[PDB]
Amino acid sequence: STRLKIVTIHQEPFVYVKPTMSDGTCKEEFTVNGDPVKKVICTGPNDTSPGSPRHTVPQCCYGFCIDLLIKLARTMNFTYEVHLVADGKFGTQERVNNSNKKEWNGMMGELLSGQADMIVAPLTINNERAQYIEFSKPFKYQGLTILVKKRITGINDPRLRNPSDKFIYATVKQSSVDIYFRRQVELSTMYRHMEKHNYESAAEAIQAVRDNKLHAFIWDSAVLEFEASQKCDLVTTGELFFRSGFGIGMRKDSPWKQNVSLSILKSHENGFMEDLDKTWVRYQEC
Amino acid sequence: STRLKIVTIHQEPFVYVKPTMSDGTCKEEFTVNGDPVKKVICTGPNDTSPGSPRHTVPQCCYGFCIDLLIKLARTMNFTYEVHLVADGKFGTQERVNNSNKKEWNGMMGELLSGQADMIVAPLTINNERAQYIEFSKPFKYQGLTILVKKEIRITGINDPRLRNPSDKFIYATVKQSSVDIYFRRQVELSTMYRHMEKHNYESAAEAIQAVRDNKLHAFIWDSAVLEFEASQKCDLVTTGELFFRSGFGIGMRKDSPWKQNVSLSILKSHENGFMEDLDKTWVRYQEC
Amino acid sequence: SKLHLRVVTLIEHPFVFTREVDDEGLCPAGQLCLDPMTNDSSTLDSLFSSLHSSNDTVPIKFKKCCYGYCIDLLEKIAEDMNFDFDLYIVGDGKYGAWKNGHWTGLVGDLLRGTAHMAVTSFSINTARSQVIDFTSPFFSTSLGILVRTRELSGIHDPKLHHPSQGFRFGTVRESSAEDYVRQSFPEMHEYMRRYNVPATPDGVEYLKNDPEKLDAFIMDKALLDYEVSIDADCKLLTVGKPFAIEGYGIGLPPNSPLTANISELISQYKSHGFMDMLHDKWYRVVPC
Amino acid sequence: SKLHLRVVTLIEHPFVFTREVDDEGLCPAGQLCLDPMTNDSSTLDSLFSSLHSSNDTVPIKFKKCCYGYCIDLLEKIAEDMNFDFDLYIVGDGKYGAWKNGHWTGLVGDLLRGTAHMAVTSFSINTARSQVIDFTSPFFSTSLGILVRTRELSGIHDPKLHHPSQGFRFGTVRESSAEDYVRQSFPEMHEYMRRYNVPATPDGVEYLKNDPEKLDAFIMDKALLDYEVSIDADCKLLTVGKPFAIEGYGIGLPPNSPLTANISELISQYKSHGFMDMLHDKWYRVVPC
Repeated sequence: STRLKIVTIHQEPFVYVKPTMSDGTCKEEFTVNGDPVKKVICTGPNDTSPGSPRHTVPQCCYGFCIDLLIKLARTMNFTYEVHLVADGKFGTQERVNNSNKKEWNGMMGELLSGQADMIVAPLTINNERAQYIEFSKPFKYQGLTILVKKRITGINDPRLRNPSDKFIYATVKQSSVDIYFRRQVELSTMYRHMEKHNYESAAEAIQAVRDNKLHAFIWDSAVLEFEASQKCDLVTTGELFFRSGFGIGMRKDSPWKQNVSLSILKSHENGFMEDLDKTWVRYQEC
Repeated sequence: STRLKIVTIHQEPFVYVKPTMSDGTCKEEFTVNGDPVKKVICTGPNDTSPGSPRHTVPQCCYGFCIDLLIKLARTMNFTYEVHLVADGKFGTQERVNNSNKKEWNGMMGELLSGQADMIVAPLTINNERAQYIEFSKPFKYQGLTILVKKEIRITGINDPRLRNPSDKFIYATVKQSSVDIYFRRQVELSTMYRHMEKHNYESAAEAIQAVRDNKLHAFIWDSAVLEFEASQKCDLVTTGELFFRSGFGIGMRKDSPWKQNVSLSILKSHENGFMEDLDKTWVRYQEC
Repeated sequence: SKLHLRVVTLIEHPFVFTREVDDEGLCPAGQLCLDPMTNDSSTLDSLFSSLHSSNDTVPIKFKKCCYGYCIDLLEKIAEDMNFDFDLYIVGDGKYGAWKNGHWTGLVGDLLRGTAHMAVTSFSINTARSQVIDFTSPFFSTSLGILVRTRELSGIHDPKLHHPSQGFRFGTVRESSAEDYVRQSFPEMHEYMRRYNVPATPDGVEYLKNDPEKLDAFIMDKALLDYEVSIDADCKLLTVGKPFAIEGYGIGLPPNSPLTANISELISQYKSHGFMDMLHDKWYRVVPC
Repeated sequence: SKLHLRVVTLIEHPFVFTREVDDEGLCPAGQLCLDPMTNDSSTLDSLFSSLHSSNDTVPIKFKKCCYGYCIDLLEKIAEDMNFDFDLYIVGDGKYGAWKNGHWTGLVGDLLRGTAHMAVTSFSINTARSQVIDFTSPFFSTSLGILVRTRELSGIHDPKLHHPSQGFRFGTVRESSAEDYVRQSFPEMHEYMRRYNVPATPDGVEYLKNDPEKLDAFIMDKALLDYEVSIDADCKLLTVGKPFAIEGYGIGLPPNSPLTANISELISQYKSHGFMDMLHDKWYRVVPC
């Protein structure tokens, strides 16, 4: 009740983590149409490198998802203290195999353990991944499109099905797309190749694609589209597959459930979601 | 027991229609390997197109259906006679100036008036005909495509070129047939049916001659007939996607005493290998 | 004496037109229709009561002349079934879909017991069929794409899938051309949501105005095919292949007793001679 | 206490192989296999009695070595489940299909109680599942097209559907491909039954014929990819998107017991990585 501790992640355009100044406050960033942009103070590690033990001083968080969190707080009368993920991996069903037990990681593990539970982040909607936690109604849909360097038909293409040495394609490590590529027994020949290359976050894949590497890249639709929008050097190709939608998460029968879905459905109508999509997505250079 | 009297229609390469020579004896032909062929005597409307009913001296008939019927009659020891349809249409439904029944014509009219026992011909077995009369299980499968002059290109039925009713691309199909009834019942586009009605041909052979000359630019008929009559004459090439897969059957009366053995014989021949014997003999490749 | 009904229609060419009323007021070759721009049934009731009285005080702006294909067909049903009717236009005129729990427009006015009939271009589908009653279809439709002068592969074209390069387009708001897209294809719903049009003439004018604001378009095949073939330059066209075919119909309340006869009457005119007549009388003008 | 059960297996590459036995008569990582091309069970009984007899058994022609995927898979399963096994290369080598009543090949042998264990690249079909029972699949694969080098999209292209005067196909005589093709469209069933091959490890030399016989070898993807890899000259490759996704599975007698234990063992082995180990042990990648 009352105080809720929430977990987020770093990926454009959902939550930037730009550091603050020495005093502690966050500088006033400006939006397109003459308004202040809401931002919160979010604590977390200082990435794998640098720092003392990855317990750095707070940073600033502001983007799409944070607006939804603030709207939920306004419509629910509750207070929050947002903190970042310890590792950064989205979280997939993993086996330690030292005790023949299945254990999660990242957001999923930090939700099931119980030290933080609102997961306000664009996770995924998945059949078996959400089989013992309760999702909510999606606030945005997407597909699994593929980005390439400045063409590929899709998942049915003999370059994708068999490389030899110079058409390597990878995805982010330990995430949702890995679950669906592993589960399909029909499509399981490529996954072994994908075990060779897999990056920790999206920025590494960006730098690989830009710097004459990673001939292909598979990720969510919205992130890829915004990526190809702002960065005018890579363009997407290939028709969509795995049509699904993002969503907020809660532990099994947490005592909010219903009101979250009601607020999501109400804000799906009127002008809230459209305003958010207009002000935080696209506005492209083409 | 009873002398079943048959009724067929002129349709190559399933049945051939050749005139009687001199006194009446049928000309003795031969195959490539020297195997003799068998023909039968047919008393139909020889004179001309369905106008005057002049001299009807019988001619010789043979082909694909005739061999199947010879095999059928060789078993269960029943003798037969064959004669062509007076009208020459594939048994559709039509009305009159005093329309109160909307009965049939051609083969369906001839068989529903109680003077025909068997219809050995390549007729599609659709739902309505199966309702009014009972068929047997099919002995050949088909899917209707189209052909064009050999450019000296179209893909399917949904191609935008063929949809809109134009004036420089006149096409049609032989009237009073399975194609016409199936396109009429199906809604899809009534303008398509209206454009077809303008130049519906009278026979299944004159249309091919016309499309070979220059007149019409698309013939919509069954698979095997078009394929054979195209590959046999090196002037026409078919292009399509084989929509509406169906079959050809044999339609006796409403549960005649002969119905139970027809299916048994047809499956015995289908599985034994007689179908290969007939198909390889009467359907081959010559141009390519 | 005769049944008295109230019927609600829309304004969509060429199914229904709108011609200015005459000075004296007779609506030659047509009926008189009213549009007070409101969804309140009570107002409508008092307005109709005032109109058919000994002293009517109604605004001139409310009276328009209504005539067309759909209206002529309604006139025949009126002749055959012997009932008199009043005609009025939807309060807002946006067909009908789900919004804030309750329905809207044509469907909402049917459900809220304001008019006994809904006769107009009315695409029937699963969402509306389970709440109200529909008759037999009298048309077969499709969905097409309209593009101005100076090329798509259909619906799976990569140009309208990946919104990296700035494209355009969007169906008319709150119709069946977007309910199918929203329900069976949800990812490209917000992109169409930012670029939508209130009324189809407004959208086709947006496409035909410099600078290009909303390239491409999605709507019913018949309306687009009529709209392209009235311009003089004849530069617009239709691209793609048919998809998501539903068929039209006449709106009816929640299974009122008269739901049965009207269906068989429409079946009768569709069968005998009326649909062809009536269709050829309005789809005119030469293509350029 | 010790249960003895027989095993039926074909000769299909990767999944199965063969080798001429040594003079002494041993096979490392493999068991001796007989060659009884007879369907009757009594001869098999006396042959196995001679196999376990003190007196000398049938000469070398009824003996061979073996090694492969399912061979070692079944070796470990039998080691876990405490039983031995014996193998022989059926009598027909024709998988199984419905023909003249009783089935053929593996299905006919199993329904006839000649064996209790069927391990091969056995496909999954619903029609076969009606009579015989299946376990949890331990693999999944699709169908492809083999063509000599120097753009067949698959089955939905006009190049293959209608006969373009000189295009030929062919699969195994009665494999799972034949049944799927027959249930989908029988005209192509007849077309390939004109030129269908009796077994897979023959079609490849047709492609070495400067092919006038065969130009397509629609079959399972695993053997197709292996034959691609073994192609040192690299004059061939698989084309077309996958269709008819299928799965494999160990065959069992109808309503036979102990299937739950085998399915659970297969699931546990797949989870623990035995399947991956054997996959990388046998299925090899070669750049071509």
